[PDB]
Amino acid sequence: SDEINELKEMVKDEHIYDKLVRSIAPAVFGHEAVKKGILLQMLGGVHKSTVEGIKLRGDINICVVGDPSTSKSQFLKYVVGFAPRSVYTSGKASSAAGLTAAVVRDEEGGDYTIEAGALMLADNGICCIDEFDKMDISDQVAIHEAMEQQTISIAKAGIHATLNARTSILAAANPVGGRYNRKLSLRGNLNMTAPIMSRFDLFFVILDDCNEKIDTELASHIVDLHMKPFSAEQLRRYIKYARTFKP
Amino acid sequence: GTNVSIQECTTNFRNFLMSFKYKTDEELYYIKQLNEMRELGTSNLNLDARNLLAYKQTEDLYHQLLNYPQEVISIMDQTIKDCMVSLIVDNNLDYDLDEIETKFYKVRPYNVGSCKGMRELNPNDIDKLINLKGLVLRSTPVIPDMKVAFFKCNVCDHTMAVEIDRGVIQEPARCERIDCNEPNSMSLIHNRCSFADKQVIKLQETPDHSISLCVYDELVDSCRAGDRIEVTGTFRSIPYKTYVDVVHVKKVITDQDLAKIREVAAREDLYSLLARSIAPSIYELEDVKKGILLQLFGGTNKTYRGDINILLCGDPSTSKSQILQYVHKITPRGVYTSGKGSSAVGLTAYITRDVDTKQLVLESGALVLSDGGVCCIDEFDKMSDSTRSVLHEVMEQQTISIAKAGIITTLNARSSILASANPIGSRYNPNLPVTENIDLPPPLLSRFDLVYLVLDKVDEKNDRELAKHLTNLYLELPVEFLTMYISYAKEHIHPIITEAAKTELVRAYVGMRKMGTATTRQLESMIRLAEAHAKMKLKNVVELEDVQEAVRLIRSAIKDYATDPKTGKIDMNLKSVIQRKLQEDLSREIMNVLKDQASDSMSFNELIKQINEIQEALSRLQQEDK
Ligand SMILES: Nc1ncnc2c1ncn2[C@@H]1O[C@H](COP(=O)(O)OP(=O)(O)O)[C@@H](O)[C@H]1O
Ligand SMILES: Nc1ncnc2c1ncn2[C@@H]1O[C@H](COP(=O)(O)OP(=O)(O)O)[C@@H](O)[C@H]1O
Ligand SMILES: [Zn+2]
Repeated sequence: SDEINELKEMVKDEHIYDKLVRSIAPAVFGHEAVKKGILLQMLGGVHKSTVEGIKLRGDINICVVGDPSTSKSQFLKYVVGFAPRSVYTSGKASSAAGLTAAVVRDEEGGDYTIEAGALMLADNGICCIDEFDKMDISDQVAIHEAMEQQTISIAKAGIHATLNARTSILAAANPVGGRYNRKLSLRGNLNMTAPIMSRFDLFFVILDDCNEKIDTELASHIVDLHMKPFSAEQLRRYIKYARTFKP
Repeated sequence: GTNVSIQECTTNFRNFLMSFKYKTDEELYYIKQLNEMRELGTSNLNLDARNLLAYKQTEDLYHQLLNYPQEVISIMDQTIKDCMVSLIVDNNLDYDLDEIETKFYKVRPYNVGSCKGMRELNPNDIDKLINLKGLVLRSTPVIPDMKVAFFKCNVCDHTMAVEIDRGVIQEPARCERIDCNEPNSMSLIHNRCSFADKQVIKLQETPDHSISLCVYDELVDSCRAGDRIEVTGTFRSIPYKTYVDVVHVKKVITDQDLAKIREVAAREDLYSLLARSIAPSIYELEDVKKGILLQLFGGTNKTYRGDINILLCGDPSTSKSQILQYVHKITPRGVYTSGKGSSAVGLTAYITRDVDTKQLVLESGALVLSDGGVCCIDEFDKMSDSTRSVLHEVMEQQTISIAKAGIITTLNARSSILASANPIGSRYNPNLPVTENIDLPPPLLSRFDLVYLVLDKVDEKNDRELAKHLTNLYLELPVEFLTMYISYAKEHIHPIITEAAKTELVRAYVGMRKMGTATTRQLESMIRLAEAHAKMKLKNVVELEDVQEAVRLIRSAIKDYATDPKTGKIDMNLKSVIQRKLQEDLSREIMNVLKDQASDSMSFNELIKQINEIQEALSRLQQEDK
């Protein structure tokens, strides 16, 4: 009952959705839209199976783009340090085989065996990639099947299985020109092609300006980091309950 | 024979254990600790072995003990139990003795005098007590070893307890029962025995090359990768591989030096003297002296690191290689690297699995080897793009995350970076914006704390100033003090920014903000440099004077006053009518304030503070007799 009441106080309160957004990476100032977006990504939708046999994705993919001053890697660090299952990786460091699946020769026999890549690890969780625009196109392609079908298909050297890849991809990247070329439009500043853009259910571009009223507050509290609603443990307890409802 | 006498040595230590003091410093050392040891629920003592060289007879024991360390320690174990029993029940100070009496203890000297180094040892020096130092790299998993063997008679189920002596297994020939006496009936049960932990830890040893250490019992997994280590153990080579049976491991100046430090700390020309003394070969460059010096002082580390990094955007003929080559020597030992001759693997690492250890092993690259220190990256403009991508996470989290085939892990490479970069082309071109003279992307160019534009001008007057400095230097503070100062400052001072210093940062940053490339990256420099200045000052808080001077240093390093706010170009020259009017208006007001006060004159110090909230203007008035 005490566990029930503690978990209940985070559900049956009239402002909980407002409260929980302000409880995502409290060190990062501003960017109130991404705090809603990630929180929704952390509660991915209902998986459905058609009476015809087709299955429907329930997880949510999110991409974030900002200038090199806008703190975006902090969000990925928070997610990988908070999520039940999570994996952190970088754009240039990662590779196709390391992300999806590794074909490795197995012991106790002469036949191959899969090794869990980055996506297979933290399955039914959130996968995080930093500096997404730095990734090669040829190894960005390998994420495509996992982003929508939530499966990995392998046909390489005597292996033909299909593997569960129910993962919510979270990514961060920077515009093609380093800074946001504010002369142009959103259509021209991103090198991400149409297919990958369509898959991301949410897509944020956050910009910075020389507004004094904002910078004074921004400088005020980032200094407090170097000077020094619901707790971070409460959110996992709430999510372990919320993930059950199927509206 | 044995240099150790069973009764002589225990008597000699007994005198030491009850009479030792260092020279309130007069209090005896172990007269206090003996009660504390009886309080402890521990099973061993890390003996303060530096006391052995602090007392006369103990050093004589050390030389005698140099070839027989095991026997005394075994005697001390019983002595410790006897000392416990005597202090508990014989002194009647305690009564909990049952577990202590039955169990076994050990003793570990930790600060014995070091030997003549590893490679200088000799075949007779094998099995002798030694003291070494090094860096731990890799650890093997827990390997159990036999201590007790469990035998059951396969025809009558009788059980024997057999213990190994000197690494020998003795198989019973017949069952010990009176009736059952079948030969060879005794059988061994693998999982009814008793085992002890054995671990092999790899150390990169620097003699007073890498040596594979060995640990046992509670000493296993106490040493992990990257630990800074001093070794107190036994050099071993047995029929022949060189290894050390570690007995204890350590996980890690005069008052006259303190007087020497304070003299430089007190003198007013501190900053002037440091610039004058840091680089005799390099002339002037006051800010560049302040720049690299503040890199070596570093900011405070909180959990937010103080790894100040600097870019030298100077012309490609100013002595900057003459600096960073010299920096690599004067600084506490780091690594000298060139961006042209380095790669992502060369800087970070090569990581692979091991069949024996069954966990990831690392081959440290250039960047990781500088963990906690300072590294120099020449030819930064020529670094490969893949390698440059590494620095983004390095200069934001000091970590590197790798996710490739079969390997998914993150490392730590906390270090300071000193970067020098020639301008695009054969020389700097001020006719172009500064951000276009530098071949670095804005994301990478913004995260540097300090960028210095060192330009050489063809002036006959300034040529003689530099020329006569060098030409007489090659005719015919020391580095020891300088390193002693820096190590002292890093050791003690952890300044905290005051309330007054905090508020001034807001106006300083906003002023650069409204003139826009003033990202929040440069706000990191507005605290990192502030702490490093107080640390040089040895003041345990960051002063507002440190704040404003550091802001000026950033301004002077980037040359904002000589930079066009419109297109970012630089003035070549950096009597005017604006100078005239300011002097005219200043002179007009001085003539009033000097006489508006109810006196014919006043002190010029008070007059300056009255109007500045000047000497030339009043001198001209004196020339005109006003
Ligand atoms: N809203 C904010 N709250 C706290 N810190 C911030 C904020 N915005 C920027 N920062 C600071 O500025 C830096 C921005 O770096 P970041 O944009 O994460 O680099 P990268 O582009 O490599 O991810 C961060 O280290 C962060 O500490
Ligand atoms: N201000 C200076 N002080 C001392 N030596 C200088 C100075 N300017 C140039 N030099 C000399 O010019 C030569 C050029 O070396 P340096 O500028 O350090 O690297 P680079 O040759 O790549 O430009 C050096 O041998 C150095 O002794
Ligand atoms: Zn028997």
